[PDB]
This record gives sequence, structure tokens and C-alpha cells, in this order.
Amino acid sequence: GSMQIFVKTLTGKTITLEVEPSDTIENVKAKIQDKEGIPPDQQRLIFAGKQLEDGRTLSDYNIQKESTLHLVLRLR
Amino acid sequence: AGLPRRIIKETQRLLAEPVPGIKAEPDESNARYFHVVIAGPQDSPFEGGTFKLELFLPEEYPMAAPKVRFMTKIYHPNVDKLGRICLDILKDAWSPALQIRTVLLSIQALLSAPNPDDPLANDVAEQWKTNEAQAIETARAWTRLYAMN
Amino acid sequence: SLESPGFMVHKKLKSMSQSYGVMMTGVPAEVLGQMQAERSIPSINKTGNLKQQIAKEVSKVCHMMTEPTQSAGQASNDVCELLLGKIEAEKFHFTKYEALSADGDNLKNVLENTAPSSTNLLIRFEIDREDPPIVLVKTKNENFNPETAVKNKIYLLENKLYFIDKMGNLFNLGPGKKKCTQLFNAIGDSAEYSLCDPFVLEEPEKPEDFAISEIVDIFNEQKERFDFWIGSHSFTIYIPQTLGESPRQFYPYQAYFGSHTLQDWFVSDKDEYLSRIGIDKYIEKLAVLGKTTNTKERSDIYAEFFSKRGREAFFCAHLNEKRQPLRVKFKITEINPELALKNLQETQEFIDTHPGENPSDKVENYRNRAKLAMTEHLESLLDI
Repeated sequence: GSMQIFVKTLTGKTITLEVEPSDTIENVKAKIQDKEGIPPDQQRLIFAGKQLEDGRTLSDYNIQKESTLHLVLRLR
Repeated sequence: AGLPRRIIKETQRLLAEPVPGIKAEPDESNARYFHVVIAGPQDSPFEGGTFKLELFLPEEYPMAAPKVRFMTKIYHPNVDKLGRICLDILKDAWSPALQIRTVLLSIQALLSAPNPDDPLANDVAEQWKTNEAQAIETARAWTRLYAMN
Repeated sequence: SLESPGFMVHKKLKSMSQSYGVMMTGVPAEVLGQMQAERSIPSINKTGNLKQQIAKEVSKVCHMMTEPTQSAGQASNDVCELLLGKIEAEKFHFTKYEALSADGDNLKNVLENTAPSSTNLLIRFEIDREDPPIVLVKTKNENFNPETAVKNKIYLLENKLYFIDKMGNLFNLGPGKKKCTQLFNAIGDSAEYSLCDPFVLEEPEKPEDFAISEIVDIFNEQKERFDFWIGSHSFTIYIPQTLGESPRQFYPYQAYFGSHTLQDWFVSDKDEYLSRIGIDKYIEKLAVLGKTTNTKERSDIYAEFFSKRGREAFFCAHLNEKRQPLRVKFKITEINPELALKNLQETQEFIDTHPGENPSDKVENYRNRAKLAMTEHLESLLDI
């Protein structure tokens, strides 16, 4: 059920992922690694100000097609 | 009535085999809370002091890490305004393979070797790099004032 | 006399990164604020006090938008773009990693099969962890939905034992119907158990503990079948060209999430300290790091190479012990020093358009325009 989400960084860059609502946040970090070379342990993901945890899914956060997550590259 | 076997069996080995320099015992009302006292390590600014720590095991332990906080006010760059501690693991996650013992040991080494270079949002980190020689002594003063008797 | 152009790249990168930190990105301070304001806008509630919540939201993020990234991967990305340019950096990204051979000989051989005086080299590394399953789920076959089961777990059924991996493959772990029968009924009514509780594994009291331990043995016996590697650390090594008969030098560049930045790495001069052991010794310790099964040896080297300077005895002790094996991979390209120095010089021009006599002034000039830009944007989007 390939939908499309976006991942923006502090530099203004947008990244386009092909995902399903089933996949874990860990899975999308691995897709960020495939496009950006960033290891999963080197990144965090935020949705509407809420820190996403690795085991939970995109549906667990009501993340849907065309949503925009924010790549966080310092540790808060 | 019910409380996980891991907590029960770990609490047993914590009182039967405690770590050098640390006292840790369950609260008698809620056995998930722990009254901890750590003797300030030898040849450290906190030598001679005795610092009291509240360790709490959340419902999800040991799948989730415990939460730790200083009850005794202390001068140290890695301590919260409310006394809370990091416990953040670098490029890894808390798994039930790590124990309370490892938590207590890490806090014990954290006193023996403060790390100012971390969050600078509090002043204690600024003084712990600017004039480190003068941060050792004001920590010695807070040891006398709050960590004795 | 003068140094080589390849070495000039190292000197310029390090000294600029030391002094200008967050500005090395080349992104206008205005854009940074507009970006953070986009991330902070939901934390604001229209119903509340607007400015008070804006200032609070600013104050809480004002000093993170404004310092450089900690991500080891992003720092490697930044290094790669400066030394290669956008187009060739993307080409580099899609060339594939190779695993470091058992003694490091494959990387040692490629380095040796290049003339030190002729060439400039960039090595990019990726280090994976092993992230094995850590919980056991006992279901009945009637309650087992293989499509929807949580991944990266071991599942005990009445007559089967599956490892479900991160891509949704169900690997039969081996045991037959009778052995699964024995294990399934040895355990009990809890949904999930830990595969890594030391009190369960080293003090086996009940038949349930002995069964979980036997399942751990069965799994560990077959580990070579599977792939639970997960990307953890990233760093680069720059090897500038020599002049004449001078010996070759290597310089490792890195950042580290939850620890430090490229700027911290350079200011600490740890890149220079590690350089003094020589590339041949470094590779050897990198090979031991992936070859070893000894937790203390793995933790020692990992800290010696990748710790913030000063924290070597502390970076990998207690909660940070390296208890799982590691995999070291690399890839190699030549850089053109003319392109690299150009890229650095353009960044220098961007830095110089910022008011300030000293570098500290220009940094502070940048940081403040970012704070102002965030506040001003948030006001606009709330229609104030």
C-alpha cells in the first residue's frame, strides 16, 4: 500500500519515502539511510512536535500519505 | 500481591550482594522505589559526602529503563535542577540485559568524572569548563553543606 | 616550502570547522529559523497566550537550531559534499560498501596499490550493530497472524518456533512438534518474555526459565543464518597526497549523536592524535573490533577511536558497553583538491558576508539572526 511521506531537515531539504502505514519508525529510518547515508542511530524523527519511538508504526501516530516528518540530527 | 519476578529476584541480589560504596534498599510502601545513598568517591570533590538518590522502576521495567533523581542537592554538571540524571545510552537502547547495578555504577563513575561538555543550558556546565579549578572547590563546599550527616 | 593542495584541504576544513561551526553548512540564518519555526508551530496553541508561548518555544530550541549537528552520518555527508561537490557526492553515495576483511587486508591492499605522492583519497566508513531479537512471544496457532505479527521477535507456537525478522521473513528455527510441545507448555500464560534477562538466564529456577534458555541456545546456534545488522556509526578518513618522499598521513573526521560535533572533534585535535598511530595500526584495530567476541576489547577500541576526547575510559563502560558484535564497512574515492578548496572558499565567502571582526562575532551574528528569524516567522503563520 505504498503511500508517500516527506522528511525535511533544518537545511530546507525534502526527502521522499515510499512507505506503508504498517512499517515501523525503525523501517523509515532505514529508508532515510538508503537515501542519505545517515545511520539509524544517527537520527530522530518528529511529527507535529511529538518524538516518534522506534517500535511504533506510522498508523500508531496517525501518519498518512503526504505527511511531513522532521529529521532531528541533534539529541534533545 | 503481584510484582514481576525480575524485580523480586533482583532486589534480593541487590541487598545480598551490594556494590562497594553504595547503599540501596527498597521503600517499604512501594517496592519499585529505592532509597539510595552513594558515598562520594575517593579523591573526588565529593569525597566525604553521602548523597541520597530516589530510583523508581516504572510499570514497564525491565523493558523500560528506571528513572533516577538526586534528593540530596549537589553541585555537578550532569544533574538536573530537580536532581534528575541522564541514563541516555549512545547508539543503543535500554534492554532488559542491563540492570539497576549497572545504573548505580554509572552514576558512581559519573561523580568520579564529571562531563561538563553536554547540555550547556545550565550554569553548572559553564563553570565546569571555564574555571574548572574553581568548580572543584565549590563542589567541595556543597559537599560539606548538604552531604554531611 | 608549501604543503600540497590535498593537505591544504584538510587544514582549511579543520580550521574553518573549528572557528565557524554551524555556519559551515552554508544555509542562510534566515532559512534555519523558518525551518525550526515550522517544527515548533504545533507546540503553540492558538487558544493560549501567543507571545509567551513563542518565547518559551524559542528559548527551549534557540540553542539547538544554532549549534552544529551531532549526527555522524550528516557530518560525513557534509565532509563528502565539501570535498567532492554535490554531483560526485551523490555518485559516491550510490557506490556500494565493502566489508572489512578479517585482518583488514582488503583496505590495506587498496591503500598500498596507490602512489602516496600521486593521489588524494577519501574513505567513508559505516559500522553496524547486531540487533538480535530480545523478546519471546508464545501464541497458539489460532492466535498467530503471520502477516501482522510484530517483527524482530521469536514466536513459540504449539508445534513450531519462528524467528520473524525485520523484513517479515519467518525463519523456521528447527525444533519439531515434540520439542515445541515441551517448550510451549513449560512456559505459561504471559504473552511475552525476555530473551536477555540475566536473572532468567543465569539463575534458572522454574521449567519456564530452562525453556527460555534452551530457546536462546537454539537461536544462537543458528545466528549465521540471519541478518540483524543495523547501521550505527559513520566516519570518514582523508589521506592527502605527499610531497616528495614524505610519509603518508591519515586523518579521521567524525561526529557522534548524543556526544559531539565535527567542530568538537577538530577543536579537541583528536583527528591529529589518532593520525599519529598510523593508518596500518588503525586498520588493524578496526579489524579486531569486528573480529572480537570479547566485550571489553570491543568497548576499548570503540572508545579509543570514536569517543569524545577525554572520555575514553568512560565512553564504553557500564550502560555503554559494546556487548553485541560490530561490522566495519568502507568505500573509497579520489578527490580533486582544486574542487575541494573551491568549495571551502565559497563557504568562506558565505561566512564573510556576516558582520563581525573575529570569527566568534560572525558565529554570534549568525546565531542571533536565526533566533530572530524563528520568532518573526511564527508570528506571521499565526496571523499576528
